Amino acid sequence: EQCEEGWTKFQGHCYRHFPDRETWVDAERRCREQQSHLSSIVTPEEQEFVNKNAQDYQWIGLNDRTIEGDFRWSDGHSLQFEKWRPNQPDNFFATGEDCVVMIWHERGEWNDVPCNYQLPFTCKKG
Amino acid sequence: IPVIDGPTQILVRDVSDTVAFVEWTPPRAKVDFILLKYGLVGGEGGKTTFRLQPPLSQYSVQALRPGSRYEVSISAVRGTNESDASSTQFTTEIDAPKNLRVGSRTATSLDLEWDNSEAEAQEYKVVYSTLAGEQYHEVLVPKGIGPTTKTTLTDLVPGTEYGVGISAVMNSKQSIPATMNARTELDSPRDLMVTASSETSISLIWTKASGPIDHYRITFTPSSGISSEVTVPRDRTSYTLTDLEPGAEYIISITAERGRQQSLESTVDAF
Ligand SMILES: [Ca+2]
Ligand SMILES: [Ca+2]
Ligand SMILES: [Ca+2]
Repeated sequence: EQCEEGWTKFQGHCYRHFPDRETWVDAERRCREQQSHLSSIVTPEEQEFVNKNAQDYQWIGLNDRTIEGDFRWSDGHSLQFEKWRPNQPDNFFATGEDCVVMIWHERGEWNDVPCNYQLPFTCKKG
Repeated sequence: IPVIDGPTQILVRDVSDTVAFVEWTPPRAKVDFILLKYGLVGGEGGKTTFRLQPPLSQYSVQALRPGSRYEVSISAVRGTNESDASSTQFTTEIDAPKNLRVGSRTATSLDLEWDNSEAEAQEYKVVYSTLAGEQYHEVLVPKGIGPTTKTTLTDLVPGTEYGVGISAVMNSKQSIPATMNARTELDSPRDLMVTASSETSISLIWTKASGPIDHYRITFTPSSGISSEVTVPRDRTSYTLTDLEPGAEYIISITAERGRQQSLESTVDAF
C-alpha cells in the first residue's frame, strides 16, 4: 500500500530479506506469519531486484513438493518465467529435493535442493 | 500332513529400512484365522506372530531392524489343524545416518560428524558440491570407531554454500543419503604491513585473500571514536592513504567482502 518498516517496494509489491537460516517449510511459515509468501519471480526485473537486494543464496517460493517434477509457486502464481542453472532441476537426492534456491553469484539462477537445508529467504506481499 | 489348505504364493513387494509390505493369495476354503510369522534369520532370533482376520490378503510389518535379513511365513488355522506355510526371505534396506552437524568451519574446509547407522556399515559415501550444482566430489570415509563418524572436506572454495549427502555402505548396497548444507568462511587477507610510513601517507602491502571476493575494505582510526573507510578492487595488493593528520599513530584494519559476507580482520600500526 506504501511500504512497512523493514520492507522495500518494487513494482507494486513489498519485499523483505530475512538473513536467518531456516528450512523451506519454516521460511514459508515465517512469511505467512507476516501475511506473505516466499517470493515468486514472474519477470526478469523481479529476478534482478530480488537477487540484488539479498546478494546471498536464498529460498524462493518455487517447489515440486506435492507433484514431483511439477514446479509451482507457493503463492499460486503461474510459472511463466524460469531462470534455471544448467541441468536443473534434476532431483539429485531422492529424499526431498523439491525446493528452489537462488544462486546469487550466477545471475541469481535457480537450483532445486533438499528442503531440509537451512538458508536465508525473501518474503513478498502486495 | 495338513488336513486343510491355506494361503500361498507369498510376496514381499516393497521394503524400506524398517517396513515391509507382505502380500499373499488367500485360502480357497473356510479358515477361521491366518498366522503371519516373521523374524531374523540369525538363530539368536525368535519370531513375532500376528493372528489376522481371513478377509486380509496383505499386511504391513513394522519396526524391523535395518540392513537385516528376515524370514516371513503365512499359514492358516482351522480348529486344531494348521495348514502349510508359504515362506520367503527378504532384506531390509540400509538406514541413513542421523544427526548430521558441522563443527569447525574455515575458508577451505568443513568438519562433518554424524551418528553411525544401526545397520552394519563399514564405510560412508560422502557426496558434495556447491549449491550452484556443478559436478559433485565423492569421498569414502571409513567408519569411525565410536557411536559417531567424522570427516573433514578440504580444498573448498571460500565464501560458498555446499550441499552434502552421506550414505551408509555395505557390499554394493547403499542407504539413501542424508543431507545437509554448510557455508565456508570468507578468506582473510594476511600480513598487511607498512611499506612507507610518512607524515601524510601510508603505503600498505598485504597478503592477498584467496578465492572469489568483490573488494577489500580498509578502515583507519586515529582518535577515539572517529574512523574512516576506503575500498580497493580485487586486483590490487597495495594502496596508499593520502588524507591524514601529521604523524598521528594510527591502527589500521583490512577486510575482504563478497555479497553480505565479510572475512576476519588483519592489522598493523603506522606512525
Ligand atoms: Ca520429491
Ligand atoms: Ca523434486
Ligand atoms: Ca538440483
